[PDB]
Amino acid sequence: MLSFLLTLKRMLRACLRAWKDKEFQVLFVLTILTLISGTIFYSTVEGLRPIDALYFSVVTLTTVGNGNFSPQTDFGKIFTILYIFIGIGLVFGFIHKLAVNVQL
Amino acid sequence: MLSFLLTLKRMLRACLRAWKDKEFQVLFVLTILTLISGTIFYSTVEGLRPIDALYFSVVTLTTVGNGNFSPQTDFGKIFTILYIFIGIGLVFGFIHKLAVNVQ
Amino acid sequence: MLSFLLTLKRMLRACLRAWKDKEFQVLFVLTILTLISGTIFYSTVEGLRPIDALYFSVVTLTTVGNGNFSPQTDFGKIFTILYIFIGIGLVFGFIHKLAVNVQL
Amino acid sequence: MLSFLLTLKRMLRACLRAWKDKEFQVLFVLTILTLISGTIFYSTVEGLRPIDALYFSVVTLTTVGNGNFSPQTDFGKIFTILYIFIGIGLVFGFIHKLAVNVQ
Ligand SMILES: [Ca+2]
Ligand code: NA
Ligand code: NA
Repeated sequence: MLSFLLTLKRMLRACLRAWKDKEFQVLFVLTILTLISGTIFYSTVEGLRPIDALYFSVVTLTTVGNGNFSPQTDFGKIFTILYIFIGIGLVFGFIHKLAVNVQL
Repeated sequence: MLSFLLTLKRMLRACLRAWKDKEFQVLFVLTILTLISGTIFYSTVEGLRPIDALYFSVVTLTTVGNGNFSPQTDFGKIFTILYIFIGIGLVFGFIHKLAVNVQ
Repeated sequence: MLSFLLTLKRMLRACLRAWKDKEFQVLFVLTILTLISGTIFYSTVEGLRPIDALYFSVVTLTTVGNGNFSPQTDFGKIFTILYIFIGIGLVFGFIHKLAVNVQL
Repeated sequence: MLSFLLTLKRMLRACLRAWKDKEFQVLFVLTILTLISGTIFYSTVEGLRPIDALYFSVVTLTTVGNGNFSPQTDFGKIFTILYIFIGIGLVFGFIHKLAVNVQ
C-alpha cells in the first residue's frame, strides 16, 4: 500500500511534468480551441443549447460517439465529418508525442 | 497444434507479468476506482439503477459510447465530459506503459 | 502513380508478412473465438437474430459502439462490460505487437 | 507568445512533412477510397442519401460510431462488419507508421 502511493506520486509527477512540454501545451490549447469552435458551431447551426453543443463536440472529437443526437442539417453533417478528422489528427499528435518522449 | 498452445502460454505469461508491474497496478486500481465513482455518480445524480450506472460508466470511460442513455442534468453532462478525458488520460497511461515495455 | 503502386505493394507484402507471426495468429484466432462466443451469447440470452448478435459483438469488441441496441437483461449488461475489456485487452495486445516489431 | 507560435509552426512543418511520405500517402488515398466505396454502398444497398451514406461511412470507419442509423439489410450488416475491420487495419497502419517515425 505504501509502494502503491509512492508509485502513484512518481507517476503523477511524471504526468504534470508533461504539462510543461511546449508541444503538449500546443496540442492541449488546440484541443480547447477546437472544442470551443464546435460548441459555437453546434449551438448556432443546429440550435443546440450550449451545454449540449460542448457535450456533442466532446463525444465527437474524442471518438467516443453519440447515440442520442445527430446533425440535422447538411451543413452540420459536413462539419462533423471534418471535426472527426481534426480530432483524430489531435490524437495522433498526442500519441506521436508519447512515442517520442519514450524513445529518446 | 502444440506450437499455438506454447505461443499462447508464452503470451499469457507475458501478460501476467504486466499485472505485476507497480505502475500498471496503479493504472488498474485508478480505473476501477474511477468506474466506482462513476457508478455512484450516475446512480445518484441521474437516478440510474447501479447496474445501468456501471454500464454507462463503462461504455463511456472506454470510449465505446452508448446509443441509448444520455445524461439529463447539466451536472451529469459536465461530469460526463470530464469523465471522458479522465478515461483518455488513463488510456494514454496504459499506452505509454506498453511503449516503455518495448525497451 | 507508379511509386504509389510500388509502395502499396511493399506495404501489402509487409502486412501479409505479419499474418505469418505466430503471436499475431493467436491474437487473431482469439479475436474470432471471442466474436463467436459473443454471437452465441447475445442470440441466446438477448434473443437477437444471429446476424444482429455478431454485429453487436463486433461494434462492442472494437469499441466502435452501438447506438441502436443495448442489452436488456442484467446478465447481458454484465457480460458486455467484461466483453468490452476483453476487446481492449486484445487491442493492447495487437498494439504491443506493432510496437515490438518496430523496435527490434 | 512568440514561443507558442514558433512551436506550433514547427509542429505544423513536421506534420506537412508526413504528407510527403509515400506510405502515408498510400494510407491516406486508401481511406479516401474506402470512404467513397462506403458512400456508394450505403447509398445503393441501404437507400441513404449520399451525404448520410458518407456520414455513416465516416463515423463507422473512424470507430466513432453512430446512435441514429443502423443497417437494415443483412448485406448492409455484413459489409459494415468488414468495413469496421478495414478501418481498424487502416488505423494500425497509421499507428505503425507514427512508431517508425520515432526512430
Ligand atoms: Ca464509439
Ligand atoms: Na455510439
Ligand atoms: Na472509439
